[PDB]
Amino acid sequence: KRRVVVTGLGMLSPVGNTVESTWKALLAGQSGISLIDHFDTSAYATKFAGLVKDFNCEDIISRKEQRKMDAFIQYGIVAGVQAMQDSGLEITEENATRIGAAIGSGIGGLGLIEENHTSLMNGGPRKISPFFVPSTIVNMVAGHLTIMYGLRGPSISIATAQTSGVHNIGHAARIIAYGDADVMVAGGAEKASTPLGVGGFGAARALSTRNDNPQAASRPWDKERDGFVLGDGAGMLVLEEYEHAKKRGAKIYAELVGFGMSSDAYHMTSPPENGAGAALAMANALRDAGIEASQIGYVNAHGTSTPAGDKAEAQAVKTIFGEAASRVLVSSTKSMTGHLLGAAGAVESIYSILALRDQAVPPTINLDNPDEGCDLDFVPHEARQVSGMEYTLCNSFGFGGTNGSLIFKKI
Amino acid sequence: KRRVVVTGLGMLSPVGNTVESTWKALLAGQSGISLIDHFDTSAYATKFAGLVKDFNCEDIISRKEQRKMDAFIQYGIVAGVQAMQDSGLEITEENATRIGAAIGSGIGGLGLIEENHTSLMNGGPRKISPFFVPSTIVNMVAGHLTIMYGLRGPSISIATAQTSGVHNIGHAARIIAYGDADVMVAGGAEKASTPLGVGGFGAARALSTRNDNPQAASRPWDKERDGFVLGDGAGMLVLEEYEHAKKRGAKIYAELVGFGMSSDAYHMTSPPENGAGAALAMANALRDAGIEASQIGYVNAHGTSTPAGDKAEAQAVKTIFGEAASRVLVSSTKSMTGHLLGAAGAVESIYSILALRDQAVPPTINLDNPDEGCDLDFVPHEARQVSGMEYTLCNSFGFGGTNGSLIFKKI
Ligand SMILES: C[C@]12C[C@@]34CCC(=O)[C@@](C)(CCC(=O)Nc5c(O)ccc(C(=O)O)c5O)[C@@H]3[C@H](C[C@@H]1C4)O2
Ligand SMILES: C[C@]12C[C@@]34CCC(=O)[C@@](C)(CCC(=O)Nc5c(O)ccc(C(=O)O)c5O)[C@@H]3[C@H](C[C@@H]1C4)O2
Repeated sequence: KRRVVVTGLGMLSPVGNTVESTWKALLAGQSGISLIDHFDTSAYATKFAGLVKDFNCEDIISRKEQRKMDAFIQYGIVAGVQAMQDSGLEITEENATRIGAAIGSGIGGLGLIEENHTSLMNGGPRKISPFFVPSTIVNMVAGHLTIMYGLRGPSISIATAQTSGVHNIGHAARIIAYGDADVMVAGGAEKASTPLGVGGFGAARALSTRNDNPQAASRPWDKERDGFVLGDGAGMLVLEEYEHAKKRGAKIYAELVGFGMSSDAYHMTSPPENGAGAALAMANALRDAGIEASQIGYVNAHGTSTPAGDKAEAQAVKTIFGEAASRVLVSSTKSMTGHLLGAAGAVESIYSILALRDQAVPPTINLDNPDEGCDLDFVPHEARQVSGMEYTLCNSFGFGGTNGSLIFKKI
Repeated sequence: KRRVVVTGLGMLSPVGNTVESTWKALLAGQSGISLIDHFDTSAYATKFAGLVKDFNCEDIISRKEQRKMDAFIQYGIVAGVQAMQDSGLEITEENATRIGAAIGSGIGGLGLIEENHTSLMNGGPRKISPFFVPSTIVNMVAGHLTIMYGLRGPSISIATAQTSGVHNIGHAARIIAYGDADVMVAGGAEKASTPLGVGGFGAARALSTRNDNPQAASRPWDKERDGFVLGDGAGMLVLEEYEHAKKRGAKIYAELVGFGMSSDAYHMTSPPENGAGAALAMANALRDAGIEASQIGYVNAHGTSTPAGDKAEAQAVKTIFGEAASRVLVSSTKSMTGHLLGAAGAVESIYSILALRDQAVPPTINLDNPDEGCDLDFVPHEARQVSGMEYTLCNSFGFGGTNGSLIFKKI
């Protein structure tokens, strides 16, 4: 029986370029949402997003190497390096074979897709870059990282849209527990704040359109919600088999105890009002962790700020928690962070970890008027102190009715 | 201890729109490569590909629904339906929760990406389709299928480039054996024969350029190789837990016994001359299946027809088989099929299955002059009869040094 633990964290987000800076901001209820400036937004109904401020990889990636990779890859590599370094793990010829990675993304390299496509339109296939494929495809973050570190263990990339972060972490853990690896860098990366990303989700009427106050747009469970907010970033965890960790005197953030998946079997871009899909994923994580819903101190909701999605998760929470529905704290950091799609579940797994270490839960900001008929503690406006919280649960849901949940335990 | 078996197959390929028609063609050494006609290839260095002839889904997908999906999705759904039907499985409210899917793709919806991007360039974000996201992203095949069949079990989508087919099947099996599901539709779909796909891999100098004889271009291990051949299609298997299968009187094609993954940690678009990555994946599949390299009757190689890739796999084969290197048959169906990237490992898992049922191995066509210094039986030109073959092994490798292998056992 092999237990899995988190021994390293890395992160790039709209509120901080490091793990600690990001957590500090979240507990302080800060928003990382700002107006888009890197492309003309005149014709765009949505003109803001949660961007990564002052990104720098000069010391991690050569501009020679930078040319062969989309922003999403650069972000993921940086965050993955941060995590590898934070873990203290030393790759040796003994090790190599037993260390891998499970890193995905929702949409991948849109920015370079647009660039290459624009080039082809203007001057033919002759203008497409030799790096088109390798610089845009989803598995490129695991690709570069394995190379940078000489990792020869299993490497996979789960592209399950907005549910990727959770899936990659879940399966990385599965890969470890199963015996295929001893250590795994896992998580996701995304950079979809481009004409296509913004134009695309905007075309589906999925984005908040509150340009007059970009910072108040992400408002999960609030009566005035008008769609999700797009956020860029990457989040990475180094997962390791318990004994392998101890034996090397690794610092252990927390333990990965449960992982559950489910399918909505309902609609391509929406969940059922009843949240039956979300309920199953959560129900599966508990059964996997062998605990009861009553033991969860906090839930880092998927809470995207869409009219239909927020209601469904709330429904699902009432269903799984029932009695304790009022005693469990639920909050959506997307209220500050925005929605980082393929990286959401990753960064949000980190917040679920830190909430355990620091016995502090971050707030769902902008919750001025919650929906009516809801008995839930959405941790509105301000961070909240907690006492004997041993477990946290993290949800991620995605287009295609794909759901996943991770349960983390203190120590 | 939960064993996994194949109880259903579905497939669309360049040589047939069904499982059986495709196998018949392969054993008859037929090529499905032809000249591209759906887009002007004048400026293109590569002007041919392995296309799906006369695709029809009218009876499976409404043109109303067809509008919201890229060719890659349509292909995958059709092949997935074929597999579901072939299995005889009846989804009930008891079942639903325990049936899922693991289906990926290498690049996804290029054709609709180009369409939406072209539209945006010509008339702004106003022209982007509300279905941009849902119609192009990789997890959309699992999405539609789970919905079409009321599947509520776990659903994931592994995007590991040219290695996806194998990964999805591997993990679907893992998901089943672990206890998270009883049945899984698994495999991959791809349709990258577009200006971007052809222009893209062509820009990296990865494609055969033999337009004077499209049918002779895919030539694995042949001295005159000049790069891989692009092929479209989808391949799907219904994996099921042994007892669950029997209990319902399921027809059982074969059993999934081993699955191994590895990372090259070498180059973004190329393997090491020594094929150490491929060796590890194969070495891991055997250890997983608990058998010895000598027990493998046939290897369905990754064999893409690139100068460097073919040499590396051969090296890896010599390494793992050693003594038996000469007694094992290795063949690359891509010599006829082309390279279907994310779907390669899927369709090729089917051929590895059928080679067991039918004790017949398909040929590596176009092998007029093999490389020098190679003791291997590449099953050149003609299919080959086999006697007591109990196991077959299937390899898939991809950009980012991501490798995987599946081992199948007779009965
Ligand atoms: C056809 C419609 C119904 C519509 C009703 C009003 C809504 O509320 C939204 C805006 C989104 C529903 C939803 O929450 N989808 C959803 C989801 O299933 C899973 C994940 C996420 C995520 O962002 O991770 C997500 O966004 C839907 C979307 C756009 C169109 C308007 O589909
Ligand atoms: C920088 C270069 C070196 C170069 C040397 C000559 C070659 O032989 C090729 C054409 C491809 C090497 C290769 O086999 N890559 C490779 C791989 O690692 C994994 C999977 C596949 C697949 O198709 O599933 C694949 O194609 C390479 C490519 C293009 C450029 C020319 O990279």
